Amino acid sequence: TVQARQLLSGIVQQQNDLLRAIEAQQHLLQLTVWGIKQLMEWDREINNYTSLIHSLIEKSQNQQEKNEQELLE
Amino acid sequence: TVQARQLLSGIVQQQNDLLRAIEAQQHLLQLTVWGIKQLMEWDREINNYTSLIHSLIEKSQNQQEKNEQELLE
Amino acid sequence: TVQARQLLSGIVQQQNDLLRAIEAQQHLLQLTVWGIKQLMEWDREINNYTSLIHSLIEKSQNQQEKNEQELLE
Repeated sequence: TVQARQLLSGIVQQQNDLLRAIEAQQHLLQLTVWGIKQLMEWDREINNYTSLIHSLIEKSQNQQEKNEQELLE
Repeated sequence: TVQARQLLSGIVQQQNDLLRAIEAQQHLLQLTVWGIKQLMEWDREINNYTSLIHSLIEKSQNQQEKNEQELLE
Repeated sequence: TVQARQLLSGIVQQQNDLLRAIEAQQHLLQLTVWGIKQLMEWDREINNYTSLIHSLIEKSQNQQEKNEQELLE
C-alpha cells in the first residue's frame, strides 16, 4: 500500500497544483478585464461567468480538502 | 474498498470540478478577446490556441466520462 | 488490478489533459495581455501572476511526470 498511497498522494497533490494554477489564471483574467475596462451585455456575461468560476473554485477547494483528508485515512 | 472507492470518487469529482472551471475561464477568455477585438498574426495565434484549447476540453470531457464509468464498475 | 490500473491511468491521463488545457489558456492570456498592451501597478500585478502561474505549471508538469512513473510501477 505504501507505493499505492504514493501515487494517489501525487494525484491529490497534482490536483492542488492544477487548482492553484486555475486560481492564478483567474487573478490574471481579472486584470485583463480591468485593463480592457479602462478603455452593453458584455459586462453582464463577464459577471455571470466570473461568479460561476469563483463558485467552481470554491467547490474544488472544498473537494481538495476532503480528498486530502480521506487520503490521510 | 468502500473508503477506497470514496477517495477515487472525490478525485474523479475534483477533476470534473477543475474541467468546468477551465471551461468557465474559456467563456471568459473569449469575452476578453471580443472586448479587445472591439477596439496581423495576433488574430492567427488566437485562433490556433482557441482551437487547441477547445480540442483539449473535448478530450478531457470524454476522458471524464470514461473515468466515471470505470469507477462505476 | 488490471481494471484497477485502468481507472488510475485515465485519472493520470485526465490530469495531463487538464494541464495542457491550462497551458493553452496561458498562451491565450498572454496574447490578450499583448493585445491590451498595444493600446501603473497593473503591469506589476501582471508579472507577479504570470511568474506565479509559470511556476505552478512547471511544478505540475514535474508532478505529472512522477505520477506517470509511479503508475508504470
